[PDB]
Amino acid sequence: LYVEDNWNKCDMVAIFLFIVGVTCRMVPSVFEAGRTVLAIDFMVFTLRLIHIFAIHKQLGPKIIIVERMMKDVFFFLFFLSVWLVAYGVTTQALLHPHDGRLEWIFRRVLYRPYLQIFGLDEIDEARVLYANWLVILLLVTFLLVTNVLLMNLLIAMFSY
Amino acid sequence: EEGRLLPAFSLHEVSRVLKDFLHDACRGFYQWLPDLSRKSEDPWRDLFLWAVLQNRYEMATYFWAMGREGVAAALAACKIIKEMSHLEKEAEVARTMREAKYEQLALDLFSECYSNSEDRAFALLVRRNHSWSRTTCLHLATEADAKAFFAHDGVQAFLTKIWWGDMATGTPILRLLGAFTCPALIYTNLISFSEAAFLLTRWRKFWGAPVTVFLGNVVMYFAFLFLFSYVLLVDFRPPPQGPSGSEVTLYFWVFTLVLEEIRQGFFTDTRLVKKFTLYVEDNWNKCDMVAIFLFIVGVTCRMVPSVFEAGRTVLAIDFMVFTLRLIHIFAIHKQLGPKIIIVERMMKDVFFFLFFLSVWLVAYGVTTQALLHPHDGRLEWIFRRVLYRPYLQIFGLDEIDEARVLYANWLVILLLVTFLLVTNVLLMNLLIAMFSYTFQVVQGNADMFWKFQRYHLIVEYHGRPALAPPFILLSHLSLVLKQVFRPDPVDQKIITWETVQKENFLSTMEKRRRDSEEEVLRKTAHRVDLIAKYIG
Amino acid sequence: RDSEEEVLRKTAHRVDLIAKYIG
Repeated sequence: LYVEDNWNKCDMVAIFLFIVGVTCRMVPSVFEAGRTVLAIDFMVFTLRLIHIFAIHKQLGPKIIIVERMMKDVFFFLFFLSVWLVAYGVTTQALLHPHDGRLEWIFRRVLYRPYLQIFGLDEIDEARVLYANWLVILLLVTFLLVTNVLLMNLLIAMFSY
Repeated sequence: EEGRLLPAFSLHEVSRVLKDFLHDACRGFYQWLPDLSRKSEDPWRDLFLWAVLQNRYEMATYFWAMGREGVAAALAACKIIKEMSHLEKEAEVARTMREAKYEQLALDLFSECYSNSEDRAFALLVRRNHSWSRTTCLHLATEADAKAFFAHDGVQAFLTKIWWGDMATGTPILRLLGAFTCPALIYTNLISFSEAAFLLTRWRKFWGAPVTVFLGNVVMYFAFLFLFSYVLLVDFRPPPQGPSGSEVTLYFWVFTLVLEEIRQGFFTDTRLVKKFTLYVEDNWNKCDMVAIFLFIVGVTCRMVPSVFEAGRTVLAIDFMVFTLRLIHIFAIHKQLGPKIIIVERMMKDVFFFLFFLSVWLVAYGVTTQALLHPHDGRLEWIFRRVLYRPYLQIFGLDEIDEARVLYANWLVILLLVTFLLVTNVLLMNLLIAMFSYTFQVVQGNADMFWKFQRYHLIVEYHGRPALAPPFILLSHLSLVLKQVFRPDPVDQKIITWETVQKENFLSTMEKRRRDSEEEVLRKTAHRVDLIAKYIG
Repeated sequence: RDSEEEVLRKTAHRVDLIAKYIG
């Protein structure tokens, strides 16, 4: 019966996070990680706060519809990730064939598509030709196919 | 008149032109003429042809009615009809011919027989047709491209039963993944298995099912994409030997892949040109051909040290091609399919959209530049700026800032605003309008084309040889070595069952027509007319 | 002529005349 409801399950995860965070007091050496866990648990309680919202007449429908469409977000992970990794990795190879430290390359190649989602400092040094124009075209087609389309289909399904 | 080198034409030309319409479907017809005195082997089919050719619809309908083995006819006929559309003289005569809709008859018959004893329905669907010169119904549907027929649920039922082959069962997506992860788990009863050598047979039935080989090969190819990418990233090394070791390691398997592709494309064949057109038909095989061409031309990088850079760029292009190829696996899923089909359908408007944005950008920026400056010492820098600005504008002034610090600026503002609205707001609102139009009205076509590609991939991977790509080389060797070394009552019962079902169907349709309300009105009108007459 | 409303009206006139002739 208790396992049935999802909200009680979220409460169980929250209290588990609280318990494992309480170890921060137990361990002085790893206090930082314990604090991070406690922040995670705080975020869990924040998510738990939402359960009260749908109770209202006007708020209810919106909440239910958002939760129903909330399944497509884990799906949308696929195409954007594929296009981003394809694009950036290929451009990097053209830009350079060998990096002295993997780390900095990791930071740049991670930030760019991550940055791209939110909308070149490392890139600027490299720029100052054949590779750039194809990157432009792939950027444009990507822009259209994910942002324009997979959102138009999503609002279509949301109205449905 | 072309073959020779009371109307003159004889059955020779009839059989010739029929073989022309359908190559292997109706080739054995009328086997240079026979003695006319002899009666035909099966008249009803001949007369059905005679009618459908002359486009006498109701006649052909009845001619089918009293004809056995109906469903294959109700397909071949529609094939011939749709074929005889581009060779139509009168557009008016072409429209009614295009209004044949013979496929609906086959659909109704197959639905009827599927309703009862599907174990017989599937057997029929794969039963060879003596009447139609020993051909398979599915091949007929292909030659006819009767997509709607495939959209029948019983079709999908048969496909799904095949899709897991002998193993069948519910086959949970997760449970199957886990069972495949642990080879020991196979022997246990995690999922249902239909009815040491016994364990060998069970493992064979496990890895023989279509989904299994499909998942295995797609996973291996995807991981090979990943490893090839890594090789391109840092392992694309100078002409020392170890470097080339990475290249040969990543390239020999690619050669094995192209060998497997040729095997799938050429020996899936009457003539070599036939199989060539078969391979050229599918777009995905065309993308594979472009990919392997890119791989070959990139392999020249190893050949030329001086131009290694360009070769590396080409290899990156080929990597991107393989990335695009990876998408083909996505639409297979139920939920993913429709979205993929709709996106591909709308993917045509993107090359169109090239027009307006480009025109507005070149107009705006070039004009502003002229106002900004009348002469540039170097074209290059001007090229970089004037290219980056509208390119930059699409993605959302450093050179511009120096120029700024008045009459030209405000008109640039207004043109920027109207451009913003007309492309970004409008040509996207119209695009989402057309996208909803697709995903609703052409949603039927989307589901149809999706199930179509589903059937295609299913039957294709059925023919996937029983081996991994490495051993597939040994499989081809075994096949070449084998090459160098080298009932009726049941069928009658099934045909009779089909005939009974057809008779029941037609009787039911006529009975439904009898109780039609308009017929009731007309009959009551005739009755009241007669009654008023008898009254006076 | 074959319009369904016209059919209804004609049948109504006919049944009126028939009921009249009956009585």
